[PDB]
Amino acid sequence: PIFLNVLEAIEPGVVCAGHDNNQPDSFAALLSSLNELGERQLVHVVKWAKALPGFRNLHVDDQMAVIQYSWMGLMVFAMGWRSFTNVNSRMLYFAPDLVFNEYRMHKSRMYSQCVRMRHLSQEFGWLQITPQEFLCMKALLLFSIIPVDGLKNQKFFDELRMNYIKELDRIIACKRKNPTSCSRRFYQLTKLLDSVQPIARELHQFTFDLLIKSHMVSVDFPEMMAEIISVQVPKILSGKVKPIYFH
Ligand SMILES: C[C@](O)(COc1c(F)c(F)c(F)c(F)c1F)C(=O)Nc1ccc([N+](=O)[O-])c(C(F)(F)F)c1
Repeated sequence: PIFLNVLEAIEPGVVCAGHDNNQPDSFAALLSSLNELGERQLVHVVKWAKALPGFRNLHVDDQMAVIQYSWMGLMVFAMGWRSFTNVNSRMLYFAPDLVFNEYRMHKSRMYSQCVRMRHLSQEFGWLQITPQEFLCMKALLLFSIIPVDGLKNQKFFDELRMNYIKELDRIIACKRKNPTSCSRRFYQLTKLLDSVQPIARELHQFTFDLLIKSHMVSVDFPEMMAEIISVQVPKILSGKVKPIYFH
């Protein structure tokens, strides 16, 4: 189980937001903590991605672009799984010190997106998603959103993606003889994977609008994040960069 050994080994540890939970909730404070957390997380996502089997096959410029475009979806997926395993989807577990209840969901002005993410979180339970299916699916999300014009080396990307889809096949094929059971499983998962994109899209839009009026809402945006939102996210919202759906 070489492939799974590796994913397990590189899976990031706990990342805290540094939020002050002794202070009443406020839009500004919550979003400032979400931005800070996002920035702390990106550092880990980058290190994780670069340690993924075959990732260095990609062109240097494609590596970062791919990481920045898929960043949101990866987090959404992981956060959903964390919510599932930690609080049984009761609340959104962004971090041990940044857990959202309905009040915070409403206060953050990200209610609709939070509700979709909670539903995703419940999906891991309804579908009895295994810890290993989760790891492979999350890896697959890194190769699920590219520019319409293609990357420097599209072919190496396509190869990479194809090989990851196959590993997911393998984790499903294991302990499964009847093809009809595997085909049904593959359907549910690819179907689950597709659902992540629309959620990331909504967060992107929310994040973009917020950055534009940040100076009006007293919301602090970290250096790196701001750059990605202003340079990368617009490409996604304008359609130049799009996700790869299964269905
Ligand atoms: C509002 C923002 O701070 C924006 O930061 C991000 C951003 F600007 C991006 F372009 C991203 F791709 C991204 F993943 C961000 F978090 C945010 O969505 N933060 C955030 C922090 C943690 C998590 N998390 O732990 O999964 C999430 C998420 F993914 F929505 F749930 C968002």
